[PDB]
Amino acid sequence: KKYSIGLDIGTNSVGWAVITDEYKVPSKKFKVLGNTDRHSIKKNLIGALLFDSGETAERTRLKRTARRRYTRRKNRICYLQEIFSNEMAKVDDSFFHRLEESFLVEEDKKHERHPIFGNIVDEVAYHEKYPTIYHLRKKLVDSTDKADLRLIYLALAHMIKFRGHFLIEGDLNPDNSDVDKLFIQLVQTYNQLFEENPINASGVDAKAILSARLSKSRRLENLIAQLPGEKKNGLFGNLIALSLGLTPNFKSNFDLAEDAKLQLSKDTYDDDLDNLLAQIDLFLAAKNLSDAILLSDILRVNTEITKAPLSASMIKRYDEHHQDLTLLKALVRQQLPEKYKEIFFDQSKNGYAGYIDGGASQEEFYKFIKPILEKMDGTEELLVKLNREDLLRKQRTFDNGSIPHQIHLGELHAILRRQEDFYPFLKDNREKIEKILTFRIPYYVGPLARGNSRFAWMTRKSEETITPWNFEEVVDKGASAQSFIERMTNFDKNLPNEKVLPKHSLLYEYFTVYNELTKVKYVTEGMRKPAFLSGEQKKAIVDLLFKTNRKVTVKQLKEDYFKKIECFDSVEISGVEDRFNASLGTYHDLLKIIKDKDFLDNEENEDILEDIVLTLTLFEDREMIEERLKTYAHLFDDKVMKQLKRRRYTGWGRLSRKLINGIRDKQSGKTILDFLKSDGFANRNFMQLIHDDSLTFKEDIQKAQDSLHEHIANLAGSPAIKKGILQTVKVVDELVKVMGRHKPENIVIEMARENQTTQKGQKNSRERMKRIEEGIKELGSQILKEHPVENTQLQNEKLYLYYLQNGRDMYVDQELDINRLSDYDVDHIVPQSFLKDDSIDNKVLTRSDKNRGKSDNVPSEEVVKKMKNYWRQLLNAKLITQRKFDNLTKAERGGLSELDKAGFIKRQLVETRQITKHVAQILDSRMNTKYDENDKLIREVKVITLKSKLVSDFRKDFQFYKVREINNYHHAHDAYLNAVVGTALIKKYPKLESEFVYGDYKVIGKATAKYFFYSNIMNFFKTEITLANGEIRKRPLIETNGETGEIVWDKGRDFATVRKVLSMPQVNIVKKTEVQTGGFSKESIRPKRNSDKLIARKKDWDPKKYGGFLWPTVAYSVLVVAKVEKGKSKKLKSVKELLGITIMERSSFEKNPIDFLEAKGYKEVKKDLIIKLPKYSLFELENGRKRMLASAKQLQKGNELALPSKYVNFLYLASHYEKLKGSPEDNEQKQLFVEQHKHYLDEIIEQISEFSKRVILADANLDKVLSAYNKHRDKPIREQAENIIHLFTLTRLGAPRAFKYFDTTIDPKQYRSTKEVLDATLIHQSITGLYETRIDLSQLG
RNA sequence: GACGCAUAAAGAUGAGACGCGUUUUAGAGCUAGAAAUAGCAAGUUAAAAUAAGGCUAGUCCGUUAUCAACUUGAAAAAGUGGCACCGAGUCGGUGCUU
DNA sequence: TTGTACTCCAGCG
DNA sequence: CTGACGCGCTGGAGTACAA
DNA sequence: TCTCATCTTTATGCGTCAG
Ligand SMILES: [Mg+2]
Ligand SMILES: [Mg+2]
Ligand SMILES: [Mg+2]
Ligand SMILES: [Mg+2]
Repeated sequence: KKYSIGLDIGTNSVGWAVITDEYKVPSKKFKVLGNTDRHSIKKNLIGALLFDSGETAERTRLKRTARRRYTRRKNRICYLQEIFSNEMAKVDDSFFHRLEESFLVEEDKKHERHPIFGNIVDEVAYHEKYPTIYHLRKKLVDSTDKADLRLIYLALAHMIKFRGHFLIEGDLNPDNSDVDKLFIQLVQTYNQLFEENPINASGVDAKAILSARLSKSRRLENLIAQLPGEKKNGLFGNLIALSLGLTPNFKSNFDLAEDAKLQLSKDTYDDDLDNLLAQIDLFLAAKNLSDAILLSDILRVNTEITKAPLSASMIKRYDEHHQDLTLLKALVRQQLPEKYKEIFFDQSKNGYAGYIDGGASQEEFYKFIKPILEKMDGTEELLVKLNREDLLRKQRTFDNGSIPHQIHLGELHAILRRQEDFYPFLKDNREKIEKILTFRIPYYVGPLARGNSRFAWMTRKSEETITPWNFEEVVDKGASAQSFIERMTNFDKNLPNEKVLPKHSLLYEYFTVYNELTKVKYVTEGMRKPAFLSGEQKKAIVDLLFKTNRKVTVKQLKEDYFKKIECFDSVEISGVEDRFNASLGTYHDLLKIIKDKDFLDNEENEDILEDIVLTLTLFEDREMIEERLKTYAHLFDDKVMKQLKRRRYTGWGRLSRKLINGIRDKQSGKTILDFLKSDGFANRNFMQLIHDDSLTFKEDIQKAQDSLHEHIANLAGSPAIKKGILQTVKVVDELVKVMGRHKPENIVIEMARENQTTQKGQKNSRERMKRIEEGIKELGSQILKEHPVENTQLQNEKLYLYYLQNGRDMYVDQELDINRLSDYDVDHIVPQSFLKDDSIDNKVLTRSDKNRGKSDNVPSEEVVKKMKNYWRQLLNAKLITQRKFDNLTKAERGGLSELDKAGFIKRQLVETRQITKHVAQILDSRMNTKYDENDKLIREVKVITLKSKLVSDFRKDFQFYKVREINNYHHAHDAYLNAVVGTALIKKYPKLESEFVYGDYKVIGKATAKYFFYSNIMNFFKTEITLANGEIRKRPLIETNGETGEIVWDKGRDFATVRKVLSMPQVNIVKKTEVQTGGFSKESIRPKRNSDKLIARKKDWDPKKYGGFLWPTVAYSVLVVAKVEKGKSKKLKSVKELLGITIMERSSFEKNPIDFLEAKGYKEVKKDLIIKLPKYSLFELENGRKRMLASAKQLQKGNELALPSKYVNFLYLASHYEKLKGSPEDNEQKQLFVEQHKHYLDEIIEQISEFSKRVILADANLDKVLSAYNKHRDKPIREQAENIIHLFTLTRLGAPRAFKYFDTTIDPKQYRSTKEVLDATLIHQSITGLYETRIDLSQLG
């Protein structure tokens, strides 16, 4: 009759078990279907479902964004071809046609094989005249002659296609500001404006600063040494104020016009010209010098004047590459003649032939070639150029991500200015071409769809086609940027039909303070008991404290209000810690801006304040903010408007305006904030207003308030959790279907919450400012002195990593600049391609080029010996952890390896937590579907949420040990123990039912007391318990309910029962059969070959001539019974095989299976005999041997070894020999137990041998492992038992993997033959696997 | 075991961009050569594609989630499988029931 | 001409 | 004034032999 | 790799949600 459900939910696995009130697992004769002779199968009501983990949409999003970027780049090229087409038809009408056609082979080309000129001699002359594209670019920028229009198009097409980054907002003109000689007119301007006529003893320019590094600590001392110092902070020229602005908004030092705050001249210094622009040049020349130092950082040098410095630098790279190539060839011919064939001809040994023609990168070439220069003579210049990473460089290389788009814009503008006179159409539409370069769709606009994309949100003023020239007059940008945010913020939970407040709203902060404040109780010698603060007292302390301090402690309250106002000698205050958690930060910000306290304290003007904050939180683009905020121009002056629109806010709360201040009680007439301001002597906080039935907010909230799949689709978050939710819900209701539609008494779910100590929790959750402070104090730096910061700005991860590394890069030894974090790079230590780890222990802030070089690898050995001292210097300063140092020094230990990949990631933990919480929610809503007028919900099924510590202690205290390496039976065992502990706990203490059941509630540190309470609950299972004094205590061997004589736990029969079912051999292990979805093949593109296995990259691109993809992914296999035209004298041979349907043939096969099968060469196909066989399809063979269908040409292991529980306990006990950490008598008792039972090892190996000879059929590996055991049978028990722990990989269900013994490494035995399963018995297992449909495939065909 | 705030950690979702990488073609290889080839020279760049493709034809979409078998249903979705006892090598045996 | 067995391959910052 | 008890883990390509 | 935004689940501090 009555029964219970136990669940153990994981990311790749759900465990399930059915128990009775007697803790026994039921067993039934389940009916089986199919054409087989079997009609009934005894199955046990315990098992586990296994499935592949759900993938996140990160990779799909990246592929989609790459697709859109490629489409828009092609559209840019199409616009340029359209704007050139009519003039191009005059000079060579087939130029663009050949340009599209360059990929095709000569016999497939319609035009001549030479793309540009259409004839060989002119093409050779072009390549001799312009070896690279940068020759052509520099020639078109610098020369004044009329060039061929084809070269013009090639130049601007190369410029538009590869356009560079958009991280710089300013103009950054390279025509005149790129020159470093501007120091001399800077000091002329200094002499003119500063009326003292100083001597302009001009020394070296900023190149002397850039010789070592660009920083204040070199520039200031260098310029003070070069010219005599007359004013340290007021030298007025080439300052750090003009180049790399200060960290705070500090006032100007030795001001000329006014004292105003200073910053970097990128985007926040435009409002800092109010010294003169608000009262009506060194600052214009300061902008020029900052632009100059940016260009000299980005670009090396140009000796001869030019308007295209990037092409000049590329030309210098080409010339130095040619000179070094000639020198290297001469030296290698003269000194090592035998090595020339390897370096310059063998393209697989990472030589120069491997660096151009092969796949070797720049650093691999440097590391292979570096010993060659050291052993030969005359290679000193090559050695220093290699140490600077400047030897034999290419032009298209990984560090070209740093050059901004403004350099290409200036070069494009120079080309158009040179060529406008000869071609009038260039001058007619110059701005169109510059717009084709410079246009970029804003992130707040998104895709430009027309109602056919689920990712688009933009609205448009007109239905015209969107071009970069008419983007402003078609796309309504304001509503698009609004809907960029309103589509992403959540609704209010209590009021589901309207939006939440911003975090920095004055109403939200007011509600937060008045919610925290209204429960503060004060006591003194005056009266007997603490009393709540009255509304007048609350208003007085808010006006006296919270509007005068951004952050306030209780000490200031005690010594300033209660000492002075309503004077008392000493007051004790409860309800708050040392610091109030709420603060009126926005009030202080707007008081600092507006300079009108009365304006903020007014009640009538609260709505415009709210809309101002809503605007300032929604929008961030400058024109947009002033567009919305111009309505308030009749209250605010122009300067205070220019200051207020800078106050950027981000973050939104959880409640709505109607909730906190819109709805009113029908009797009292007060809002929720009105009650928090004053509620008489009740002083009710927010939860008390929303749950007291006296106030009328409650039923208003209830008036404010279907199949399973749509109940899943509407819940937000990652789609990966939906897989686990759906699988476990299907498990649950299938189990209810199994037991005759009867609901359980209770469902026990193993939830991943813990309990820990108050001190431990507070130590693990302290603010990161304390971390930075004690680390910097330990290493004794002064970085915090020069760059002040608070705890709030460390939320930004780049600034946090900058303070973590003590202002320096930790890959190379140079000082970082805090104001230029846009170009520095945050990289993962263990790369994203290998292991998913976004922890702070895996993140480095480094320079961009050094990250781009360190690609898809652990940082190499050389940088480890370079910076290993600084890594230890940060390690002992508690700024980086031991895991961070281990990952940083991973290259010393062999680098990337198979062992490094193996392991559990924290994303599994977070995903499991989200899953099991949602499972508890959905099962509670589904199982309890009935209610009455008086009781709001009937507890038909009590969902019980146990924590992992209780079940872990139950396993570790009664020798029910688990390891994951032998079998997947541990999930079912964990589910069973979950159910047993849950039902025994809910039966032993009926008045703790509200603690564990979902939706119910009960009423030294609090967490410490709760942790001890949870620890002391489990003791009633035990027979003898040792108290903390070391003295034992007894409990009855039969446990009872206490309030009733009903019996809850027999330490005899029930322990025998729980031992019986943990040795239970038949456990329903089901691998979910899934049709594969995703990319159809591996992304690597293989060269041309005569093989037929290459996949065509395009419809007209034959892979025999163009290459293509390989390694296709099969969606599912299909059993086909048909005739094959075999033989030269052809006859129709009837035959049955599997055929793999790939991803791109899935739609074609589903559209018409018959035509697709005759397209593959089959004929006379039986239509009704087509069986869809997905991945992990289960088949059954002789002697109970089961094979899982991995693919159409590869099988998998499908049998599970049911090892006895005594061997499992012995294997867990023999390993972890000296790390149990119990008591010495326990440790000794396990020691003698494993020493007198050392013969269990041979029994385990005999069991493994019998199981493998039965179902695995890897005889060679079996002889190998028996011989290797017989070699190492005299080893200590620890290493042995650890290696038989590894040994079950051979017998583990799944794919055959490579394990290892003591020294021998066993290669996997692959089942690359799906011929045997064609005469097998196909098993169609249900979600729980209890219902089966066995189809005998030998009767087919 | 839920909610508001403060401090954490570990993760998700969407948009806009950049730099490489891979492939085919173009960048006339020379000499000795019956040659299988050998010697020498050269190498840095460009185009096109970057999921096949799809139709509502947009500067849009196409790698997440869904998916045992059978009977209905375009699909959505609905429905289909006795119990008790004694045992255990992946489940077996015995006894009532329509 | 068809099955096997052993080793290598796999977009990324 | 409330209850008790001292979370994982490979299929396909390429080359080389048995018939 | 960069720049913008929005969330989620857990761990502590405080308050609260009931009869
Ligand atoms: Mg668990
Ligand atoms: Mg990196
Ligand atoms: Mg488990
Ligand atoms: Mg899928």
